[PDB]
Amino acid sequence: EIKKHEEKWNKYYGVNAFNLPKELFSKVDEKDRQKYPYNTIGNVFVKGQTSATGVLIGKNTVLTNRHIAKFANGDPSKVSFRPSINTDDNGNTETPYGEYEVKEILQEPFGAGVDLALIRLKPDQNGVSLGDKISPAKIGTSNDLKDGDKLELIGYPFEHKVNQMHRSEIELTTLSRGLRYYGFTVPGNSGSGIFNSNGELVGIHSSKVSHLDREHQINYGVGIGNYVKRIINEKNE
Repeated sequence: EIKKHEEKWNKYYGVNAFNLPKELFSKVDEKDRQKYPYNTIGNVFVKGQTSATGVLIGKNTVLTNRHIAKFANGDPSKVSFRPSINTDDNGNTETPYGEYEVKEILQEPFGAGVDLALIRLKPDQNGVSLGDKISPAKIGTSNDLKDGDKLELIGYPFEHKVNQMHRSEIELTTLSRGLRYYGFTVPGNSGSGIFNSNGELVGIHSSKVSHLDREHQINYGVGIGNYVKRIINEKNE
């Protein structure tokens, strides 16, 4: 089953990412970016440090990874959130909702071993919160997910294309030890929203981790389980 896993992993990584089939990995087009849930997805930008993903989950609250937030060193001035940013192939960058400053970083409110962080945004210069312009993501649960389930991962695969929202179909596997799945991702996908067919946020992509043996790997995310949901409800704003 290492050979089974190698074959399956190799469907996403055995070819160059531009040659992946569109059902596994595709750019979100302009029309789709304006619709839910794509419009909840933004670029978490720590200038000079990292460029990754976050999900708008509250009126002023973005959910991302702890490992992304940590690049800011507890300094909100170092982090911006660029919802639905798009840089085209010819260098034109659009930020239809503007760029949002960060008022507070909650680096590890779920625990240091849970790779999630909350970024609290300032309103815009007119006092408009991002969540007034965009309905935050509907928060679901990971409790009903099962091995083999198909989900959509949405985020900013920086290392593939800069500031271009993409969707990746993921396939859950071996959930006994967290949210694990096959799918194409790059480091910039850290913080990508994982959505079910009903558009509910059920997880956040984190990173790749060892799988089956020490020489193989799989994608890992943080599911919106009972604990994560409790903290979100406590801290969201």
